[PDB]
Amino acid sequence: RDKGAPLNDVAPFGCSIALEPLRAENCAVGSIPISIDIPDAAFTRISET
Amino acid sequence: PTVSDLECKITECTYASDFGGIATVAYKSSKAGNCPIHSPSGVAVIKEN
Repeated sequence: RDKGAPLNDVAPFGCSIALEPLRAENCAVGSIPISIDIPDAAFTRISET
Repeated sequence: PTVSDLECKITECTYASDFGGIATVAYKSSKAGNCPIHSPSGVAVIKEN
C-alpha cells in the first residue's frame, strides 16, 4: 500500500505480463528478420494462374 | 492453319536448364488444328514439338 506501480502498467514499448513463465507478452518494438522455406508442393506453377 | 498476325511473349522465363521458361502466344490461325513448333535459333530449347 506504499508500493510502486506495475510493469504491466508502467512498461515502455507495449508489453503485458504474467506470473506464469515470466513472459512479457506482445512487446511491439522493432523488426524481426524472418525467413521461410515454403513447401514447393504448395506452389502453383506459373502456367496455371 | 496459317498462324500469322500472332503475338508471342514470355510470362515467367526461368533462366535455367529444366524447361522453366514459358511464353503465351496469341495464336492467330486460319484453320484449326496442329502446328509444329521450333526455335531455329539454338538459344531456346522447347519441350513441345
